[PDB]
Amino acid sequence: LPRGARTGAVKKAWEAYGVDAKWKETNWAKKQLQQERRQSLTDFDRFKVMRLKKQRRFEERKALAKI
Amino acid sequence: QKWYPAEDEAQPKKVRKAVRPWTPRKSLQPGTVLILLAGRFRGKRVVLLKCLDQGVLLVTGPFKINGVPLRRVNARYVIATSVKVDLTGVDQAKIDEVAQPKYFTAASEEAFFKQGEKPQKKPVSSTRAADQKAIDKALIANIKKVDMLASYLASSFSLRKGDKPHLMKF
Amino acid sequence: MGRLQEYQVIGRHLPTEANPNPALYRMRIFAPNEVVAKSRFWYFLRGLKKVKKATGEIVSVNVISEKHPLKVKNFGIWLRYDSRSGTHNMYKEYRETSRVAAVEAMYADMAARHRARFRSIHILKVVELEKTEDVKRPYIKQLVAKNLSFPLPHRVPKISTKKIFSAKRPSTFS
Amino acid sequence: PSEAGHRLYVKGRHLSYQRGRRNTHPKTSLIKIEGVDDTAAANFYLGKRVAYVYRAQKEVRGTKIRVIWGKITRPHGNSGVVRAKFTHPLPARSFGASVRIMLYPSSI
Amino acid sequence: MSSFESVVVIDGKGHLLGRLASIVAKQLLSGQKIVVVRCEALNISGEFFRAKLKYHAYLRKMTRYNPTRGGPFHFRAPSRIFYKAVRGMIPHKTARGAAALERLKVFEGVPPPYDKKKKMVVPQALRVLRLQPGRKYCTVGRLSHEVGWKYQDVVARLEERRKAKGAAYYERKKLAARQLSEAKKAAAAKVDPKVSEALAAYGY
RNA sequence: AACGCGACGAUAACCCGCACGUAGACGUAUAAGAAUAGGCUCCGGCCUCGUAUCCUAGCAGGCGAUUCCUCCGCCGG
Repeated sequence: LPRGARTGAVKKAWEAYGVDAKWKETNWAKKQLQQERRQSLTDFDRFKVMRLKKQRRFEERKALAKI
Repeated sequence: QKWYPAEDEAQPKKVRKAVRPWTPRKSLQPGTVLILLAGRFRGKRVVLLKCLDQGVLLVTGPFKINGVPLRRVNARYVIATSVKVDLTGVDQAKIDEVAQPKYFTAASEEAFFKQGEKPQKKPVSSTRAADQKAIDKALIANIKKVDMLASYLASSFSLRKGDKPHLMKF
Repeated sequence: MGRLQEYQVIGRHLPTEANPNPALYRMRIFAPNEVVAKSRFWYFLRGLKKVKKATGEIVSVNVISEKHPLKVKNFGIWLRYDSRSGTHNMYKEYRETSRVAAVEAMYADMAARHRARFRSIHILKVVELEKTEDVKRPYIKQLVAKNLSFPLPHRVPKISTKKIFSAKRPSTFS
Repeated sequence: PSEAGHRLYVKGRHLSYQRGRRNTHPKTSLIKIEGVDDTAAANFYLGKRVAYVYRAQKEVRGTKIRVIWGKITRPHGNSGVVRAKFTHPLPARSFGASVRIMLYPSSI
Repeated sequence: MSSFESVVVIDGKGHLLGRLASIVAKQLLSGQKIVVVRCEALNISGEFFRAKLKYHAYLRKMTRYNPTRGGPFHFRAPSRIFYKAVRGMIPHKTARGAAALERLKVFEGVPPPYDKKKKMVVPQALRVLRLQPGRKYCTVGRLSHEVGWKYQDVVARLEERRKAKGAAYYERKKLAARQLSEAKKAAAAKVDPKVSEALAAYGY
């Protein structure tokens, strides 16, 4: 990136390097995506979360007793 | 009337306050799952059948899922949720019949001798029991179609650690 | 002072039958709003010339905006400030994107470093160093230098002031 | 067994009355709701029913629990404290006591 | 974020004396139970001789007739130095103030019922988040030892034994995290992937 | 310390009559240490962030199944 590059040069560098793609792969955006899915959970959706975590942990408890 | 007015009790001024209908909130659509906040059915997850006049809502459980019968509740005493169960197949004519306000509103030896005694709890009417069954039979069939909706309506809402209602969405 | 603006104030003496069509003076004034820009115009003008508010009128007031408030310019401000001894000249330099940001940083600098108030500072000339190698202060030349790149050691996290207690100890590496 | 709670209220504490330095007005009471930090979060709790439950050492209605009911009227400060009005002003000894904020009346 | 807890225990290590005291005193008057742990590891800003000057000026103030009654009782322990700072921020002459001081508990070191609990920290009084890097600071434990505290070696020996028990606990905690990750990967093969697809979308 | 604390020795089980059942619980769940011009770790990697992690469905939580070896509690050793 040159110093003092205007909006045209920075836009062409963003598209060439594809920094929208590598931002999505960053651990910070995965954290930001997960926490956005927190707040979108409705009351019914939070109940299915409780039910499926119960179903998931039944296997994880079983495997831990095996280990 | 019959009596000439015996005292200086004056008739009131003509009051210009006209009764205009109550517009409910946009969330209060028929089929919306509600959360009861007060009463003996506090914390129960019910469904809304029809929005009635002056801020009250007609509500059923259904009775075979959680245990709340055909009841009226106040709109302000209810949290409305985003989940809506299909009303297809539910008799609208029976809903209009139970929406009538009289459906829920309504000296001797025996009179003296039950004084001070707790009156026995009245067993349920056969008309109300049959009216419940004619409504919930299509509701429950629609409820069974969507996964985990029946267990969701059987369960009770509760607040846990860190649950902030000013950010939670229903 | 706050969101300062820069105003062009045109004023003149009131016209007279003996002296029609007067001299029509002009000054550039850094003021928060219009009513102090007019007040600071008549303050300076009565200091230089005989013309005063009762015998004069304001011809025009127009705000002036930056040509390019999105480019970074090095600014040199010559100022004259009054202390308990007398009047002294300074040439200070600051790095901003606008002329009102130049004098905003000037008043904060002179107040912090020399305890100077607004009524003691006289903004003599504000110039934009159009070409580099005319920067003559060591702190600004330090920022102008080639392929400049610095880290940010000991960045304190922004923890909310109403979160009184926290479980994990904070880190200062971000 | 359910092994669940029955909490349909939001916890809060009774901080003090409304006051300057040397002038206190007990008709209005300052409440710190658990979780609210701003005026924007406090705005959700305006016009909500507020209860202060306590004990008696004498059964009056078959129970030893007496309740004073009120409502949250307006926010207070920048830190999320609300100020509430009760039918009878809260004692003074309850500075720091638990206060229940109900979720009704509701506009959700 | 404005949480309400039964008893909150604060690790005093790396904490400024007065800035922790003003937070604790505001919490105590709000109705929160406070337990302060490792008061000898608290920090005071400035240099050490300034703190040594200030306590010797405090040690200069005594009542004439008899120091048993009415005299300023000079406490040489780190916990009571912190207790003096909190008490000055409390209207202790009133009944509300004394009830708030009853909600406070201060200890030198980490006693056995409180080394099993989770010690929280106050970011508004931490030295590394508040003090400028070049500036000097002192420790209350070395202030108290050079003014009359006689239990510094006792506390240091008791803290050494707590680290050894803590180090063995962390190895077991490390092993339990091993077995949980091994079980989670193994149970994921038989975990009905319609469930895991829905949980991933929901955030979990 | 006469309104600070500890160890120890010996005590008060009967029978007759009668007076009453929270300076603030509501999931009152969560132990590394240490550094903060560094640290943690499956040795792959990870760290602004507790916006986390466990628990949370059932007449204030019934009865009987289908079905499951998971979690909780009491006694011992």
